[PDB]
Amino acid sequence: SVYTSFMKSHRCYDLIPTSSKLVVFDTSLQVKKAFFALVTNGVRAAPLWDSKKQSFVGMLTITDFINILHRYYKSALVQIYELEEHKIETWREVYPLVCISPNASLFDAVSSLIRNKIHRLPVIDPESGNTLYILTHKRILKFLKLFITEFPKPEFMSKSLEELQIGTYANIAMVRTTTPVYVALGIFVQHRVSALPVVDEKGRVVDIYSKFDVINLAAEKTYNNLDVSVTKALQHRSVLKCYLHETLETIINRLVEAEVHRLVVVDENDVVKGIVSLSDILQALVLT
Amino acid sequence: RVKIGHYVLGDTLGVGTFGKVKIGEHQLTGHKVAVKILNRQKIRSLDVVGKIKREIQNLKLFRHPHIIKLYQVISTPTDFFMVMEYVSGGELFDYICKHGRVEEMEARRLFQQILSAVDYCHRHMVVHRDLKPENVLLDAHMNAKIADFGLSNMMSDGEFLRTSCGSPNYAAPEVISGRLYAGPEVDIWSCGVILYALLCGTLPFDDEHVPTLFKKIRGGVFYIPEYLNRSVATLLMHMLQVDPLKRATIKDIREHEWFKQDLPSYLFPEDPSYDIIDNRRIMNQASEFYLASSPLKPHPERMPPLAVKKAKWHLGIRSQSKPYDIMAEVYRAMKQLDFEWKVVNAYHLRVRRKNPVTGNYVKMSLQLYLVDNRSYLLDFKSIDLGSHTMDFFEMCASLITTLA
Amino acid sequence: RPTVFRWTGGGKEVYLSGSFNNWSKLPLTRSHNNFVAILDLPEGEHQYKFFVDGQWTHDPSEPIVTSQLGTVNNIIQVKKTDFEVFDALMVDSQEPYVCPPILPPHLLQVILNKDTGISCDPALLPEPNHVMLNHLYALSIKDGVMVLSATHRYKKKYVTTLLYKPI
Ligand SMILES: Cc1ccc(Oc2nc3cc(-c4ccc5c(ccn5C)c4)c(Cl)cc3[nH]2)cc1C(=O)O
Ligand SMILES: Nc1ncnc2c1ncn2[C@@H]1O[C@H](COP(=O)(O)O)[C@@H](O)[C@H]1O
Ligand SMILES: Nc1ncnc2c1ncn2[C@@H]1O[C@H](COP(=O)(O)O)[C@@H](O)[C@H]1O
Ligand SMILES: Nc1ncnc2c1ncn2[C@@H]1O[C@H](COP(=O)(O)O)[C@@H](O)[C@H]1O
Repeated sequence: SVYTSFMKSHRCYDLIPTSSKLVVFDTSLQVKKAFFALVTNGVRAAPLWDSKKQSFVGMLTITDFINILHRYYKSALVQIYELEEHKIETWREVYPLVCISPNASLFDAVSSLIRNKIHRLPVIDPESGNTLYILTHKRILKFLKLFITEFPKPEFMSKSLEELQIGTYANIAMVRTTTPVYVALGIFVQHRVSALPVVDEKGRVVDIYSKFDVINLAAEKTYNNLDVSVTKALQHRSVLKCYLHETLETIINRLVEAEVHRLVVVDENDVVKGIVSLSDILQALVLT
Repeated sequence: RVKIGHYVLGDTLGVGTFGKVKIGEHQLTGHKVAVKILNRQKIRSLDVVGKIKREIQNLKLFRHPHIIKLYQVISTPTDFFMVMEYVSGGELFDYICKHGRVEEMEARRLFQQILSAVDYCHRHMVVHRDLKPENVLLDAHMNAKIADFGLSNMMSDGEFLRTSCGSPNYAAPEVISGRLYAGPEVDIWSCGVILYALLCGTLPFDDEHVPTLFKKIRGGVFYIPEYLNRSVATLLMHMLQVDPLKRATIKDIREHEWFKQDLPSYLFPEDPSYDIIDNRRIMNQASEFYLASSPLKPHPERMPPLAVKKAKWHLGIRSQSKPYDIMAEVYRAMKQLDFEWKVVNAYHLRVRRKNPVTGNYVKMSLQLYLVDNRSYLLDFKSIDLGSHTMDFFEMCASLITTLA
Repeated sequence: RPTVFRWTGGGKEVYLSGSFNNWSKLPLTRSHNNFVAILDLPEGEHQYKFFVDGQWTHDPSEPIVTSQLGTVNNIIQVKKTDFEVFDALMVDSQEPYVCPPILPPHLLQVILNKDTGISCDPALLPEPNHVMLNHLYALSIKDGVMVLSATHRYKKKYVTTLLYKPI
């Protein structure tokens, strides 16, 4: 209702922080160095600059690090030569830029994120050609959270999750507690989801394995051994969930406080029942 | 009698750094104003014709309760009459002389009012470099009124100031040494001694011998009387710190307990009484959402160490050879890259290259500095279809590569 | 449309005569050393002359004219652009191949060398000093790749970009 008209008013500029850091990779840069630079700069993803044609060509995310590993990984006895040798330019051959103006509406941002099925949108100034910031779903929802008392209460916020039918509740991609990392990466490529609930033999979620937990392989340099279990990979940091009867507002508050991208919808115990993601919430607050 | 636009001019109130200031009185009502007189010929004789234009364009847009308001400026074939607010209280300097010192209950209030005026200037990119009790005026209700800018100047992004100006006292150590300075930290230094003069009745750095006076300033050693409490003493030492990086800022002063007590809430932008508008207050009170903190719950997207030692960034490039050799080296380096450039100084080049792909011109500024003793540093600065920031980086990269 | 007539020379009593007074003597007001009078004159040229202590005289630092009889009086040209402040300031106002100040300490404050506390978004940075903007900071070259960085401003925001560029 009023949330839609809200996002049609404010520009993307209103989300850009006062002082931020933006890492940029040239396309002729070695792909292994870039992945290491994401770790050393604390950045999750970087725009790609093609020096020859003088224009931004796309983004390099952790999803690319997953695609590379899964495509070329023979064994822990042999190194991944291509990961060691490929350039960002050359790998983009084996495997169109979507961006948005800072003067564009916040509604156009959410739409663009969904239409193209992306998670991080480059905010590029059409005046200078410079890249300013990378929009995400977390940034957008946390922004709207700052105005839920200024643009007071639509009716659906008080409705339960089961009533609103928000999220996926069929064919949930999960991994076992002993699932090899290589297998987990294969599920990431096949199903194109951002995280995988890790379950035990009983059927309860003991942990969660996000795409973000993959760069840790690049950080600890343990990427040449993808035979280890998914539990072993999550040892370095060793689960947010919700219910079907909880209101949408409670769920939104849960997400923005934890600053995570999704919640696991559980039953009476710890066994899954579905997944409510940030992309599911932003979609429901746009198709109204 | 002498009339200038319904106003009768009178006795000289005094002569500022630039111009003669005499009181004016309304022919019909007796309303008093102060009229600064600027001689157009003396303006054009110097290269300050464009400097006056800037000050007028900035002083006309100012509206602070503790800055002398400019009502209007009258233009004549020979002189400029700047009619501005008149205050009958006189200088603050004469106030500190009438009384012995100033009670800290009143001294604090005057200091709060002054610094409020200074902050307003700094937020409007203006630095008043001649801060002194003689330049702080009083009205009938004991309110500070900053005046006589003259030596003031603007602050550009990526630009330092050169001019050594102001009284021998009240002047920051960097100013008397003729070094480049940012601007704001200089005014803080003047406010430090002003507070000292306000509380003690004397000057922290004073000597009949001018060279010895500069020695004391660069030394940054001054006497702190015992009647000055522990709290206010720590504030003075912070404001008068010799090293401008260790020197306090207005935000630092605003957080000091001696400054916060009995502080009116109408004086500062983010105080409760100061204030689309509602939208900014929501965004401003979300500091962690727009700005980073400084060394709880680790952020979910915090990267682990790669543990290898973190690399350290440095300013531009360096050298240890002769200054002439460096300039001779960077000159032959621009030949191989076809750079067009004008010389502003023996160590300041304004180069420019034409982008062969987009057609746009890419220009930047070069400046050689002096570090330590036997060290040098070449500074790279950008100047305002592809991307300008990328153009600047790619232009710098080519020059750095083909430079030893 | 005021016009200032100021006498800087000495004297006990100074009068002003011109075409406006039909060459009659107008008493001037004295300050300390200044004898001045502000009149309302239209656009064009005006001939004037002073009268000091019983003797006709003119200002040497002013345009003069001879009326073919030896009489010498000053000349002032009241223009239309004399009554607007900015119009008055306006009228009052390469590619060579060639042929050191101390480094300001502010530029030594590298914004990428300071931690931000593990509580906020890793992309966030402290608000930069306005004087360090547009300046280039770099890393030491390792394995053929140069990394450049600078903090630029867009509107009221600040972006610190990093460019990994292999050479
Ligand atoms: C320091 C300085 C500043 C400005 C300057 O140029 C002018 N001085 C002026 C004085 C007056 C003036 C003279 C006498 C006056 C008044 C009102 C009542 N009396 C009795 C104003 C005027 Cl109308 C215009 C002026 N322009 C000259 C000097 C200087 O070098 O002395
Ligand atoms: N703005 C964008 N423009 C073009 N491609 C993108 C963009 N964002 C993401 N991608 C691609 O989508 C992949 C998945 O990343 P993510 O969208 O973060 O899940 C990336 O590795 C890119 O190949
Ligand atoms: N583990 C999962 N299994 C199945 N679907 C999922 C899973 N995680 C997220 N989704 C769905 O994938 C879509 C995009 O979510 P995300 O990749 O988190 O932006 C949404 O419809 C989610 O409900
Ligand atoms: N529902 C959840 N429960 C526990 N941890 C989570 C959850 N969602 C994301 N994370 C963690 O949050 C971090 C960022 O992941 P993401 O939210 O996908 O950006 C990773 O360490 C994830 O394992």
